[PDB]
Amino acid sequence: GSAIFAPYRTIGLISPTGVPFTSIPLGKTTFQITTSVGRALQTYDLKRGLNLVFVTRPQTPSDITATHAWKERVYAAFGDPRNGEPQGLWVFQRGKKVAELPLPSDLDQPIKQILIFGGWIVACALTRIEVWKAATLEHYTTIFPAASKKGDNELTGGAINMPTFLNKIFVGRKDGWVEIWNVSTGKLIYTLLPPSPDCGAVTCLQPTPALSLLAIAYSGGPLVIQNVLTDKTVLLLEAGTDDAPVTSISFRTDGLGAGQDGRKDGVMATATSVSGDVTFWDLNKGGRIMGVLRSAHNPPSRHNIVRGGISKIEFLAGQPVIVTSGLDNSLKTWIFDESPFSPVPRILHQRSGHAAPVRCLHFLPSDFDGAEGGNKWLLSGGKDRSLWGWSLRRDGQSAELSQGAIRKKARKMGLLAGTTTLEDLKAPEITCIASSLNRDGGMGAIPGKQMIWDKNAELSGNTGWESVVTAHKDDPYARTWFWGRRRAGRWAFKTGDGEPVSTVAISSCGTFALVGSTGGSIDMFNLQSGRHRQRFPSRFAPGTGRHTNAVTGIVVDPLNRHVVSCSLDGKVKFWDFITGNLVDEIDWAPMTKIIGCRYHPGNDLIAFACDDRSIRVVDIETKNTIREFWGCRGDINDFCFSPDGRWIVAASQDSIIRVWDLPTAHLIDAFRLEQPCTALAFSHTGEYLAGAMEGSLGVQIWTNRTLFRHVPTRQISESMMTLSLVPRSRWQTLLHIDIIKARNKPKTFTSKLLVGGAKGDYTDFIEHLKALPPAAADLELRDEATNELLHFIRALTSRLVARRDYELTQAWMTVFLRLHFDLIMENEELLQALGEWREHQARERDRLSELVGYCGGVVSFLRS
Amino acid sequence: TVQAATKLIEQGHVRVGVEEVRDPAFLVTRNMEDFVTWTVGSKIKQNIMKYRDKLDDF
Amino acid sequence: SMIAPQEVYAPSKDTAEKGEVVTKAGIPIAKQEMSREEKLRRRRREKERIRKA
Amino acid sequence: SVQAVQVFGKKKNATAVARCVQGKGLIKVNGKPLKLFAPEILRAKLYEPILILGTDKFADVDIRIRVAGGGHTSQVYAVRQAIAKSIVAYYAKYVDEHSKNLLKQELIQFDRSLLVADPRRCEPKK
Amino acid sequence: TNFKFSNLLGTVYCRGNLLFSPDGTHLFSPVGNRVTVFNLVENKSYTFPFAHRKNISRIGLTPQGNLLLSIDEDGQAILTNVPRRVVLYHFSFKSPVTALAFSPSGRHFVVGLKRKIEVWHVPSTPDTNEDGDLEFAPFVRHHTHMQHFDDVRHLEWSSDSRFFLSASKDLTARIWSLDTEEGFVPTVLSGHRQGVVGAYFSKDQETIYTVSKDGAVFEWKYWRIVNKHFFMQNAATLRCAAYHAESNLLVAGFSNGIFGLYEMPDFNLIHTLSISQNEIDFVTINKSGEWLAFGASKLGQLLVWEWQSESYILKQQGHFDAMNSLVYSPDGQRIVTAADDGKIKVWDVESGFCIVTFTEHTSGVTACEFAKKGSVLFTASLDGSVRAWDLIRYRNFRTFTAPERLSFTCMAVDPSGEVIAAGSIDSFDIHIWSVQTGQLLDRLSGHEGPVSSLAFAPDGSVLVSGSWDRTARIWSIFSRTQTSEPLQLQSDVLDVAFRPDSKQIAISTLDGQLTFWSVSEAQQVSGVDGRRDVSGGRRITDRRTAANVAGTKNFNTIRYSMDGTCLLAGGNSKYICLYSTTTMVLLKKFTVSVNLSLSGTQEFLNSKLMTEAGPVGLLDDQGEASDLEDRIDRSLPGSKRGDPGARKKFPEVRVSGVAFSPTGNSFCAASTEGLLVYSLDNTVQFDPFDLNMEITPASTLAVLEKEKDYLKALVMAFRLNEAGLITRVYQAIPYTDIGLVVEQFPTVYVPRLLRFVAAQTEQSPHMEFCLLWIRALIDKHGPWLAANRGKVDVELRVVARAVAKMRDEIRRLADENVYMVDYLLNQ
RNA sequence: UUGGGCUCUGUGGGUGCUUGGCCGCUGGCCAGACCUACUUCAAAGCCACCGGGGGUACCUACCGGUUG
Repeated sequence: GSAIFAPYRTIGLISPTGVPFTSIPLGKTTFQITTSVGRALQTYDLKRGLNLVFVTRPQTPSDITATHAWKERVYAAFGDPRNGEPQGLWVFQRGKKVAELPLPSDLDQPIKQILIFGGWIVACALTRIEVWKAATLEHYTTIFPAASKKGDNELTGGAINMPTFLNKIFVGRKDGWVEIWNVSTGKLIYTLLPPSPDCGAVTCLQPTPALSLLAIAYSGGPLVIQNVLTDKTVLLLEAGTDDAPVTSISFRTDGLGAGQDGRKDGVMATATSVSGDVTFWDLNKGGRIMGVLRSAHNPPSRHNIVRGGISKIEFLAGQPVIVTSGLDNSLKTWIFDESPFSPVPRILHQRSGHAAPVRCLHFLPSDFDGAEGGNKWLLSGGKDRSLWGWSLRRDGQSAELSQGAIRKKARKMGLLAGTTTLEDLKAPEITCIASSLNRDGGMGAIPGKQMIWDKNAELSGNTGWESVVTAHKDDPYARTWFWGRRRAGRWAFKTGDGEPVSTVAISSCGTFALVGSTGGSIDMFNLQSGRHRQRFPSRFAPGTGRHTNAVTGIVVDPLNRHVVSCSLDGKVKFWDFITGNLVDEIDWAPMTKIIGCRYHPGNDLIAFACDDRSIRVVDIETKNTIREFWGCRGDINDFCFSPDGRWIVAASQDSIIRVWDLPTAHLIDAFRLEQPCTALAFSHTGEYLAGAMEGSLGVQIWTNRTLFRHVPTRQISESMMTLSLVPRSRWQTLLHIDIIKARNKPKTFTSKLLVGGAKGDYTDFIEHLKALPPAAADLELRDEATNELLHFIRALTSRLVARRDYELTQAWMTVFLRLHFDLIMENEELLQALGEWREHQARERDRLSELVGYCGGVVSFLRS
Repeated sequence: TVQAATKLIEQGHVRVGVEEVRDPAFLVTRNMEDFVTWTVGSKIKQNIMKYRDKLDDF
Repeated sequence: SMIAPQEVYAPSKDTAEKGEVVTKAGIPIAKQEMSREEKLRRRRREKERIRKA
Repeated sequence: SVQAVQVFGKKKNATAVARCVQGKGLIKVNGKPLKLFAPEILRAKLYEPILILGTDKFADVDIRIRVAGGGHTSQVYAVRQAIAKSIVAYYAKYVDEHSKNLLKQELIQFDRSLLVADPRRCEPKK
Repeated sequence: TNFKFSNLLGTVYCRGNLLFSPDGTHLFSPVGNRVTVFNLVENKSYTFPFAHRKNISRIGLTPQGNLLLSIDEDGQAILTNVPRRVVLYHFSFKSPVTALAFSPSGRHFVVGLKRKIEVWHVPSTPDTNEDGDLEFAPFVRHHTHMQHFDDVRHLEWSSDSRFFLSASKDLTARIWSLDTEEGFVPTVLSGHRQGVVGAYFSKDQETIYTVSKDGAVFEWKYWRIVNKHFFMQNAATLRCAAYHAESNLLVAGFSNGIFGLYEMPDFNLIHTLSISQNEIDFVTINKSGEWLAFGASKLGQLLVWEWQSESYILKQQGHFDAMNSLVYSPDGQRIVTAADDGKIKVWDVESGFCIVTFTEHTSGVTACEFAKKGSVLFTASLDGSVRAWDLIRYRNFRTFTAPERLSFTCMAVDPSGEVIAAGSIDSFDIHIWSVQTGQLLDRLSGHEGPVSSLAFAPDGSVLVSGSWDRTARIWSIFSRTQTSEPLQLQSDVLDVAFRPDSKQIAISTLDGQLTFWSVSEAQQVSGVDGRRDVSGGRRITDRRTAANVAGTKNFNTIRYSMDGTCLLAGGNSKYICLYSTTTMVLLKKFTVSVNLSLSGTQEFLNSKLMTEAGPVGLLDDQGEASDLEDRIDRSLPGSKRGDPGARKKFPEVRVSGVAFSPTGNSFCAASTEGLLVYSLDNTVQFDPFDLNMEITPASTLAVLEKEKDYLKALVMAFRLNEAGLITRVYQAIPYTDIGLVVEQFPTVYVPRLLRFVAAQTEQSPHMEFCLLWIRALIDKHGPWLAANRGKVDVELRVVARAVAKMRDEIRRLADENVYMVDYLLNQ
């Protein structure tokens, strides 16, 4: 795998898959909603918003194909054996795995229906049903349906349980048949035949709130709702289109809702995989229709990139509220109010993400120091033409930056009930985004309501203005944004040439936006007033410095001295900020086409993505190309400085992410994913990358191992008189342990100097006195060559010639001369050692005193 | 009145000395009864200079 | 928090029990050494201090 | 709902008001235009904020100055102080805050008496 | 230029449990936001990188002392890596955490919530697993049980980590497992009188000790009680107790500042003494059993106590009131700070302790300053007095005061410290004393308001007064004409700071605007309007919004840096504001506090707080307290500046004074929640100087080992600016070739080299090597340094710092040794 | 752009880092179940916020008692 980075969580993502959610009731006060990430699950509360409770770990090997949240455990099934990947049925609790489940050896089919009832866990793959006993997680049997024409054995309605029907399971085939199976003993006990034999594939089936009745739901259109022990039809409806049958069907168990005022039960809900519109049925007399939520979720649009559709309807049981989950990465929930009687609800909650891949990423800069700053706010501009400000610290505090009352214009136009559609009613898709908040004043920036994208200044200059300037796909307008207000800003800017915007920058003083056309010119728009202030050039040559083709990168020196521009057609160009004239250019004309640009302030480093698949790094004041990194086989999709200024991380077109060191100037790491990564962004701590991969509608976050452990790799792959080391607070306490003891009051080991004097090596003893605590060192330091004093003076003389601890030599010697002066003043066996010690002490002392007298007196002179 | 002055010093228009006082129980001593006036960007003070027809937006 | 030398010992009249006298230089100079002129000058100096104080 | 700024200026006794509003370039001093007030030899001192700041800063505003008191010289200093404070104040409240700071830098790098009037007290020497 | 966060300093302790390392030599002390460790056997402190949202409630540690779990109030959890000081996991218990005990086997930890007892598996870390990273939700939970009745004050494990035991707040203790034993039923330790503050095991796990709040300590056997025994105490209740089971001893700290110390197989008093006048909050006890640690939460009052050699190894305290000033010694190694507590105390930058506390003022100390010399600490206070402290003898020369009684709020001493200026609010003249005489030299005129910032020039020719007559003033004293020169300003002058070359001065004025003035020809050169740059918005008791409060939109204090390029500026707000002088641009801005038991932190304070009475953090809940001195509100109505009463819930966020370090790369904020040092971080961020394509560490070491050209390798390694490479080539070239390199070395890398060899002199064990470097550099580069002398004035003074902490630290010892041995050899 | 604008009101999310609803909680329940047991040993003391001056008959507190 990878060397530096490691998968943490894929963020920006609630419900992509056609694997439906699962509801469970917690107690009497919350329900819990479990969706599939892909190769993870997530649970959400109801009452606490749709806030995230868990996200399932470990990431399962394949993608998840089924789910069911029984009593406290969340069961998951994953893997398509027909195409490669391993299958499995893992069993989770509290977000972590607590069991597996033994699949049969004879199994080759992806597994679609997990269903727990009785004492049984029952899963339905594609043409067989494997049933485990749930009290011991132990495999019981495998039910094989009959076959007539090699299509009738297929099991597409799923399987289901009735409440009061004992050990039985009801399956819906690709023929019209629904079969009744005693799953405890395996036998096909009864089979029931469709009404209207022209309509003959069971697409969806559901129990009723009445006993012994089902809503079985055929591909030709009819909903049939039946007794299943009289085998007699109770109602027949024509709900599906032949081009668009019912795929979701869900009764309400509230006990009211029907009868044109709302006092009787019998409210049905249905939806279809072909449309994002849910249809409600009064069920009493003959079951009239009563209304339809049109574009509850997005429609599956031919020749559009968004991924609408629906996946599941569920009435939250016993309650007036109904969760529906689309395929457009959105789970929403709707409420039948009772004060008027609307047969079409309003939203109570909604959570959603990108219904399309993510095209640009940006981590928002530091809330100036700390206070949830540096890293928490991602900012993704996707291909569903909308920003999102994602949050790392909690997923429930994430939302779109709004471009207006767009669903008001979409329902107010005919554009929601089936010119353009809703994503086409938003802005274009976003090429790049540039932010600098020091003029983001919080929630209240301009505290009224302002016109969006217009094409005051006392209240601006006291409270804030727009944060994020943004360049879009094919428009000449750099549109601006308020970060703290989560809102489209009151400005949009043209370029000067009229050609669409190529690259947009904002100065880090937060006042100037600075836009760059694909035709060459550069404009500068003050964000407070929203006014054109400087053109590059103004009106070397003073007026002539103009670019040719698209300015693919521009960034400002953060002291507002120079702005550096960077076109594709040739060269990089050095502009004066306060004048607009042109100072110096670095010229790479006959070779290069710089497609992208990054900047590190405080390091003054600008990294260029030359179209030779290279990254040429230049220092903005040195103006010499400090490096280049040749490592890419596809073109550079994205590239980004690490916040330290050490690393460059480039996601290439060949689906390899690489990372080069800047001091070492070598590839530290390089690794290969499953998909080409389109977008990259670091944090401003070093803790996270994010990457948007071509195909998934979320980004994924990589933690950084070079913080949390020592990853040591540097592999260029392809595929005199010295002191001691003892603290001054260890020997100066030896010097002054007369008074440190006094202000602190309220109101073989002795043979080491002997053996070390037997040998001519005292370094074991010196290796003790360098390592004893100072009370024990003043304690332990406190005839005929078995004395300790001559061994000590000889030891410090040996250390004075060996030159290894000078401060400890003078330290031990001065405490020795203070507390052993009597026996050495009277005794005579050691005054040779004080003579020789005095001589060598006079040598090293006189030399060192000449040194520091010159240094102290002449440095302390040169200061005057 | 004391109700109007109390409301003004809980909305924070006053200062005693250099600090914007927002406590209605702030005991004022005899020489600090000279260094008490309106705070810097005060709408009340613009109403006073505006009444007196001598304001200045500078 | 220790003490200055001029607060440990400073030479003065209370510190000298002499026929000499500790001067303002800090140095004891004895009267028996002192001639007519120097005892005369110390009389006129101390009387200068009386006419000031 | 108009873009109006009132501004004063001072000297010894000459006080001058100037109202600066959203206009089209004119400066009128006591009804008569600015190039007609203050007898000829001091109109350069009238013009000093204009040809520091550039007329392009002034082509969107109207400055109306009333001057009272003082002699001729003190009325000139009161006028030019009212001009400079008028445009700094209008750019304070209506156009962006950066341009105010740039105008204050130009006027202060020339002479601070265009913005802050320093009246003379006396010196009772010690 | 690029300042990150160095140590918090100036508070040893705040609310919270404190802990030892298992080595016994590190003390883990919670300050408000953060945790400071200080290395105690070799005194050197450090604060962690993280910062909680509220005050620290608790800290736990792994037995292998590598993993630290801190808790802020309402259960806001962290766990960080102490050997590599990085922050690792975030977590949130949902209740507030009132007990926390990490397992002795490093495997589980029990947390005691407000009644809940949840035992959790400790997360495996990337230091533990082989090829492993951060997981997502790493904390898994082993059990939870809520079969208690009230709060759970304490949690104590076994020694073998199979039982743990809970000290209630109701009345009882409870003994509990981790897995089901076969002869064990989980059971309840019966009635005390008030409620148990501890319940500790022995080594032999038969008798269980339990320590209540009303003094009583019981011994239980198998399950009845073998002997209950109280002890007397007059007017106090038992509020903490720690029990070392290996050495069989129980400490017990009380409400009246006293702790008792009892050897307990049988009840037997070792010792007892009193350390505070206020209650003892937290007791921890060393793994050895030899050091006891006591935290008294009302004042600062952290102390460590050797229980057999009865002695304070530590007794430290912060400020219990707001600070008012800090400065640095001209060495740069100690910062002094004064407060409204009355004390002026002297803090060491390293080691994180106060080296002196001067208590000879009363009633709040306003100002604080040094001379050029760094010997004398001139300070000023509302007592009415300027005390001139002798800092080598730790006692004051001379306390000056005014003839009529004043209360001085501002203070400035001449650089050749023989002239004192002070200034007050009561009078509005400015008083000048003479140090080498002792009298009052003058009082000076001119101002129509209380002079509110005084500053002498670092030349010492010009005094500058800034007063509430919206004016400043050049006071030219020292010549024969004691003349003035006023500076008519726009608003009330808040501050005055000098350029370290005396040619330019900056004033803060009450608009929020800074302006810059020539001093020789008095004339404004520049100015910032910083009103929007400083707005740390919406304290509580603001019914106005965050960006409309005038009162957080002005700078109290400004300084220049030692180069003379950037200014610090700061006010009654949350942002410290770092400007420049030549281009006037805001360079950098720092959020002081992330805290939320402070007040002025969140601009846009959220509406979940505002109940139908008002802010929920404004309801006086002091009657919700079980202790009498907690319940009694002995405050005075309407007191802003220092009162003994001090309800003091949610203090605001000010900076009370910033100052630059005299050596480079550091930064001080005297804020409310401590004394923050910011430092120019240099060990992570790559930053070259003028670098080419070839220049790698393989190229520097290539011309170091293959073809040894020491000048090209030295300028090469400078030219990368990497400390490992400049250390490698520095300790690679020889002391014969030093004079060759410096004799032919480029002139424009010289002060970088002077700062480097100054740091290597003060830190590396290479005396004669580095002193040969300094000798060669000043010998060759003499006329350059003397000619410039202001461009290099910080580089010459970090060197003079190094060659005088060498001249005084070891040559007193060399002289005393050579003349001592000369005597003993003379006999 | 096949209507627009002000104002007011409501609901949901957000305005601090994401570990479940409830209980008699190492277990159980979310459709509840069982309901009334079991018992050898009352308690250790101290402390505990009324504004200033003043009165003291009766009550109360405390101190010293007095018989019966």
